Amino acid sequence: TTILAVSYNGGVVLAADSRTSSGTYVVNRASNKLTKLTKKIYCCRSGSAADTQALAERVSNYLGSYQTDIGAGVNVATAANLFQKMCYMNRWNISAGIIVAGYDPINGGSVYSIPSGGSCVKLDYALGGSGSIFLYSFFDANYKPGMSKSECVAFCQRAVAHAYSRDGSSGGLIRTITLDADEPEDQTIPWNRSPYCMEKDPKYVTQATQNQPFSSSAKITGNRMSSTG
Amino acid sequence: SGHDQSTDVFSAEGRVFQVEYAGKAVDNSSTAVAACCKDGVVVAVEKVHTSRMLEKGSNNRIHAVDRQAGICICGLLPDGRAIVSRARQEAENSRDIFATPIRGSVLANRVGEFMHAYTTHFAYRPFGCSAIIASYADDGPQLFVSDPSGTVAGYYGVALGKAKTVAKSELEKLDFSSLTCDEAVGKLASILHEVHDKQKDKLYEVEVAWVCDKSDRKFVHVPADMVP
Repeated sequence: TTILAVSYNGGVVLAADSRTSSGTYVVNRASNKLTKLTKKIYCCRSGSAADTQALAERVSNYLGSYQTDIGAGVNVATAANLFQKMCYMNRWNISAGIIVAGYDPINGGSVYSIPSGGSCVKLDYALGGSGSIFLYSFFDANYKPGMSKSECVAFCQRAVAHAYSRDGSSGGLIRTITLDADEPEDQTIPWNRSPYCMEKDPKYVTQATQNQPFSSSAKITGNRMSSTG
Repeated sequence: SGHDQSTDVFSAEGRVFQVEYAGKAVDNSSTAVAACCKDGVVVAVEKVHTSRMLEKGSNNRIHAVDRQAGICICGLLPDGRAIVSRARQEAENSRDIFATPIRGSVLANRVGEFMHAYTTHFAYRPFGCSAIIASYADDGPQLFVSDPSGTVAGYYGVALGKAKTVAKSELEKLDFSSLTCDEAVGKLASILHEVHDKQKDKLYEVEVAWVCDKSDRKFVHVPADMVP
């Protein structure tokens, strides 16, 4: 699993791979890991699909009840603090690594990493799931806060790709979603048109010189590709 | 005769008598007055002291519920404190669970549903007091009155107690669009001095409290210099 929210000025972008593996076999190829809690408050879901789905629905329900009775919008804080309590109460039973991101009119674009333990850390940008670990360096280098909505999406896609290209667990479609003052813009980059992949990168075209013919010279040439040669 | 013994019982006319009765306990109690401004909100309450020997801040009728919201009870004080103790439990559930200061609009409705639950079942009796919830959360400055029935209603200006009638005439003379939280303290306190019977209740003081841009939208007793 690879997930990440980043905040731009107005709002946030979540981005995710779309692969749920039972280890080494890909059970689903096109999972939505971005899960609507309210209109403008999406959570990303890393770890056991079961447990994040059961928590996403349990919270999306309380935010619904809340949103009705207060007769106003939900603050993203509220979504993250509900999600912290439920991730924390059960922290031993479940295996859930959440990112609550969203927009409320008060604070604007808020992102909360709720990792395993049930910590809850308001940030500029959060990385979750197996394929997080690849991005951390990639962010430290190429991330540059104060991006436009357009760039933050184009970036997150680029990022989720760099991760799912190295991680086995992660792969498939790169679902994003931008949550700001305007109406939520989801888009689903299919793998065939992903911004980065090792297969199409010219770095990795030229094969490693492993096979190598029976020669009369220590001079490495290329691989042996014909039995005639 | 049986139509009025419990709250679980409508009369033939269709009204709960035990709730109207608890409502009579509010209208024989010490007069409270409040005023919602643009700046914030002010609650004054006359405390009628029985004995000359009471301390200053004895039978405190005004209680902080959260940072931004305080109740001012008018009616049976002890009952009112059970309301406050609840309102608090709700206001802190809002901070614990939902990570936000309770909205004033909610806190009033949460307190109404509490005071109402005691007008339904036979076991309970209705609450003897009105509560005046004064919040200043993200919904702006808000003033609300939960009466024994559980009937919330938002007010600009409000009067409760035995002077309610005359104290409401004097609240109508004010312009609520204009007045600040600093004027209001003086005028509400001026009202409670004017309406209070001098021959019946010799020993009394005027506990005032506000929440406004002055006090950092924090609900507190005003200092004893602003009161007159």
